[PDB]
Amino acid sequence: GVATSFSRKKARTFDSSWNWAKQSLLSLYFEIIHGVLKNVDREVVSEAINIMNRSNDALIKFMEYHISNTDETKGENYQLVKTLGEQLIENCKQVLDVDPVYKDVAKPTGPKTAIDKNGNITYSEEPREKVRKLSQYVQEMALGGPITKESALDKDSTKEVASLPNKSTISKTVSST
Amino acid sequence: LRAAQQQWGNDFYKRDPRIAPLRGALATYGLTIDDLGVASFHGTSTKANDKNESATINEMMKHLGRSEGNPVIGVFQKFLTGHPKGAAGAWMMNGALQILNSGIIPGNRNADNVDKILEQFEYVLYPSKTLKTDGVRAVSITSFGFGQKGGQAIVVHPDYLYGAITEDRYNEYVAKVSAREKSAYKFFHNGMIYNKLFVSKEHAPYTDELEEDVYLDPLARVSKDKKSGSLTFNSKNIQSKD
Amino acid sequence: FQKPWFATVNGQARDLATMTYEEVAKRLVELMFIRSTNSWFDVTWRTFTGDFLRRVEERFTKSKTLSLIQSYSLLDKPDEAIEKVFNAYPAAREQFLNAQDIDHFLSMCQNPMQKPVPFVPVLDRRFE
Amino acid sequence: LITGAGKGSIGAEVLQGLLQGGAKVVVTTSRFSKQVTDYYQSIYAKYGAKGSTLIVVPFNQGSKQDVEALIEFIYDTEKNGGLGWDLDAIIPFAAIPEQGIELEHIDSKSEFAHRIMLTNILRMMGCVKKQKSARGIETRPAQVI
Amino acid sequence: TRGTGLMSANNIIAEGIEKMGVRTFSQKEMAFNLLGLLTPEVVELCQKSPVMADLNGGLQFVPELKEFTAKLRKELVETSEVRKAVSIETALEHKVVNGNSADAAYAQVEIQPRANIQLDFPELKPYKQVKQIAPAELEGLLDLERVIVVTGFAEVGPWGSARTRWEMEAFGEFSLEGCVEMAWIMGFISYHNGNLKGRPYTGWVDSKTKEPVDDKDVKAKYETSILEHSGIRLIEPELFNGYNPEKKEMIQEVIVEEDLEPFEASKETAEQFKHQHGDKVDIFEIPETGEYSVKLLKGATLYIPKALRFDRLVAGQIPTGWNAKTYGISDDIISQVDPITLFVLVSVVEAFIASGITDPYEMYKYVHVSEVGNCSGSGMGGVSALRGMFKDRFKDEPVQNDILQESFINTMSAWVNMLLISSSGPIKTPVGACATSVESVDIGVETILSGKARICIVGGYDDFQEEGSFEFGNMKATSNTLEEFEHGRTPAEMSRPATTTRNGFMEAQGAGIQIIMQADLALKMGVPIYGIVAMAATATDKIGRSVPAPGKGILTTAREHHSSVKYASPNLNMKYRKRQL
Repeated sequence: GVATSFSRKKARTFDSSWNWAKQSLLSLYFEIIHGVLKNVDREVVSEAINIMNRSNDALIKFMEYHISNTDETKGENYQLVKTLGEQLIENCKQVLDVDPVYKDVAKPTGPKTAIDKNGNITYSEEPREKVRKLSQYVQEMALGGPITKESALDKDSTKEVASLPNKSTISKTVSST
Repeated sequence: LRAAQQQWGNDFYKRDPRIAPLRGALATYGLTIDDLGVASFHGTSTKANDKNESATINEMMKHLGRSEGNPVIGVFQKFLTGHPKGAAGAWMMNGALQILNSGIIPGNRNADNVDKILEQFEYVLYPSKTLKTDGVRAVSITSFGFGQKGGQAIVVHPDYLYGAITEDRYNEYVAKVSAREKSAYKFFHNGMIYNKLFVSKEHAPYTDELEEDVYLDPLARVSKDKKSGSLTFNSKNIQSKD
Repeated sequence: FQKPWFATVNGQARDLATMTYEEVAKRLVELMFIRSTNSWFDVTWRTFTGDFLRRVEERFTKSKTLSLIQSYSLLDKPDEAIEKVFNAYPAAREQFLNAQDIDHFLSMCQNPMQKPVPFVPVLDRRFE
Repeated sequence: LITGAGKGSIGAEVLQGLLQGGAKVVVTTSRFSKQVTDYYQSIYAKYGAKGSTLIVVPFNQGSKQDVEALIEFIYDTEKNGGLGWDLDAIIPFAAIPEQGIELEHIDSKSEFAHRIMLTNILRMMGCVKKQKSARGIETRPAQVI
Repeated sequence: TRGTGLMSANNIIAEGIEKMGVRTFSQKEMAFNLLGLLTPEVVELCQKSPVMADLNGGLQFVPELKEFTAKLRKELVETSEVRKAVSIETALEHKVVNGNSADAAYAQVEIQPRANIQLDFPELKPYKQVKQIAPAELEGLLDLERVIVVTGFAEVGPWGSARTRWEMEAFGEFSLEGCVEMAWIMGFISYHNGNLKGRPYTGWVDSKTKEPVDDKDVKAKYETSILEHSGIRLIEPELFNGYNPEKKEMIQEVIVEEDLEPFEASKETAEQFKHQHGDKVDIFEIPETGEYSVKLLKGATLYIPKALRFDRLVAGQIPTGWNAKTYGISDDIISQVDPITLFVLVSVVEAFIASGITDPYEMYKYVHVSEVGNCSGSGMGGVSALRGMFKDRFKDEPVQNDILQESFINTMSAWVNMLLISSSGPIKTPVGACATSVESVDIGVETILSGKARICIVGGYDDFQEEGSFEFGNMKATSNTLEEFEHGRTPAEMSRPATTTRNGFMEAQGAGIQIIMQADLALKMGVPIYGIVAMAATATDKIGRSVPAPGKGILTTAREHHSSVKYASPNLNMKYRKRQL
């Protein structure tokens, strides 16, 4: 067990985000044009975050070209990606010189055990009915339960992308609830 | 006519010092410099070569005023094959052709972390995964050898040729291909399962009596021999007035 | 002669290698099925044509799929069965027979447990 | 720093977040191999945000020499083949599973496990304390989760 | 926490626990909880006193959790087993009532894929579609005898042929068609047709075991073998005449200090030793046999084989089991020529195939025999021959008398002509080391533009061999494999262009061949057209003293005068040109 594994010469560095940005835009841009990704998928909003977090001038120029040279006549996909591009350029221009933010936008899931008529047991991660966002996940965690007492996502991602940089002011805290 | 087509369609830039031999060769088929989508790099994976290549291509694109934020997509084939010295370009060319007639730009899967120095080169993108584009229009193959050998070659998508011909001639061609493609496919599978793709010729198409006769007649062709079933020069189709 | 040269399409002499999969299947139904009685002359000939269609499907399928010809009884309406198989695999209308599918066809032609085929499929040693 | 961030683990999702948040992260792997470096490159190329660095190093928490060598590697100046970093957080999730081993069955494996999940944690904390006290770093304490 | 799926951390009973109004967490949720603890507010908090975060999700409030989880699991298990023991009874009752004939109609026929390896010709669009991409002015503008199109390409290399190489370069894995072809290339399967175990059979078999293989299985059975023996990998000594970079044979000069045990040598061999050593050797006939005795004396000169350890243990090598005989090349050729000349012949035949031309003579239906050139070339030529004339002649091993011919760089071009093409076209073999294959395409174009040839076969080829790899590792041009092992790099990840840690190039072997033609000719012959060659150029760099130092010569292919760029030239306008035509 106690054999020495570590050595300095085996350290792998990764610090070339400036390059991976442009690939990550270009992949998204072609995923949308081929229709691997749709306007309803959360995966689009994720990629936007992961692109905005990597924004610089060089990226904004690379978007400005690849979007302004897209011919929306060539199909519904090309109008979709051209609308989402313009949004994404505006978002990256705002958050240029802002700090990069860990924001999850995935679908919170709950366990689901199904026994069929034959008796085969299947597990699945079904989207929770009540909680659909991390913002609602927090509120659920706040309220606890009866036992703990003592004595635009999924419909229009393009809109949800627009609302990423706009720091939403918490009117009243979830602590108070 | 041909010389007239040459002077305007083909070789309009061979004297003009305001047109770069790269710009011209793309402009011939009504492509701007912004249409060179992919650059196939030598990319040996040596300290010196990879930085000097990237600097070169970045300076070509920057001089020819390729639009900001429109970098060529570098493809480094040699991560997979290794560098076979003299055959290196001829692999890259094959790769370029495959890229053109697929729209797929492969990704350097060993590009763990692109060297920080290469950031200074705006016009060069170093992808680490295959990208299925909506089409490439032109590919730049660049090599650098020992002894200051330095090459480049552009390769333009074949569909910009068919522009140049009429509907009738196109249609004749498409027919003739679809027929050859089928014959070739046949000959390929036959060859592969009976180990006879390669068939060394035992004879020249001409007999040693006709050798000189065939060399000296510029319009001498081969015609299907009825007995042997091969292609051979007949003595009636050499210095033939017809 | 009573056994025509199989690889004919529209009275033009060809070979097995220069015929498409469609053109083979049609020529099987042309020679081995009867129009007047609207029934396969033999039973083993129906089987031989099915075994050729399931070979086609094998050659042009991309993954493990369920054969359109589940039972050879469906061939009792042959032109529909052809249309249905070459609509699933429209590539086989234009591609010529693979050299493997020529060798499998000629190995089926010399099946001992079937009525001989009514055609000469090749000129070689076994032409006699 | 974060140990026990293998694929399909809590660590991995923590790492994702950190990179996405611009953190400079030194992740460790027990089973260093092509497949693992290729995965971590994929992660960083997806998520890794501007001014985020990811260092993947092979590392057997169950060895005392490896712990000391790692912490020396993080703190050594770049000129001495280190990183010359001052850790802000340490997340030692490294573990090995034990199952069906009640009191009477405690043997080699259980003692080794204990050495990864306790003793060597205390050694890392130690080594971090010794490198931070060596360079008189007093106002940049390393949060241990 | 809910790790992966089903079994892991009892995910199946997780929903059960949630019923009691406790929360179980996905990894992403529990990761969000932990990252909360690095937010400024908790950090500055943790700096004052220790912080005990509880992310338990209220599970601490369930009494006797152990037996309560065990209970839930027991109810899922006993409900799954009861519904299995009822479904198996109902199945049996069906099978007894309906026998094996009503329950035989439920069994469908599965089709299993065959490999249908396509030649991958370029797809031609309908005329309306191809008319839209080019400017409308182009029609009748170009001299289609001055437009060089690529009509056919192939290669032979670490990943097999162009086809397979592409699949590996694009999709990181083989299809069915790839796996088959790679198998067939590497010999893992031959094709049988006739009697097998008496019974008639048609299709692939294993080559070793003569066992029937089906196409669906060829991936499962030989993927690992194929991936392990293909590409960049450890040098195999079989493929290079027992060359082992671990034990690289040298010799070493010693002065003999004490007489040697006299030994047997034929008259000629003895007299050869006598002419070499002079006084330092004593020869004596042995009357009985007529065979001579040789004795080395003090002060003589002897060569002791040693053995060195070279540190370049990895190289991109043609797949183990590649064999010219497979493609149909005869043994009388394979014996006679350098292995490089096999890679070239197989590249040329396979490039013609890809071009649609099966019988090269077909090309002389449309052109004169003086019009099909071979502008291909090599950087280093037949290095197996050179080793066979410089080392294996010096060591009086039996080498063919015509080794010199085989060594010459142009010979591979010649051997194509002699076996396949039988042209009388221009024959220009360029030597440009790494750039050769591009210098070739440059020559080819110019040869066709000049009018001397209507078709040229361009490309490069180089073999890899002991003496090359050793001299590349001395210059420090190649990667040092012991440095890469210290860095944990497996072979497969030692060629890493544009990366930070690149230190040296992986050396490989094989050929690439293209067929270039005039567009007009190509259209007339009806050969596929994989692209136009818009431009090819070479360029030397500048005055220096480091031959391997790459320069910025090629930059000259973008020279243009920008002093008068105020009003765009009418020459760059396609309507203008078309009008003037």
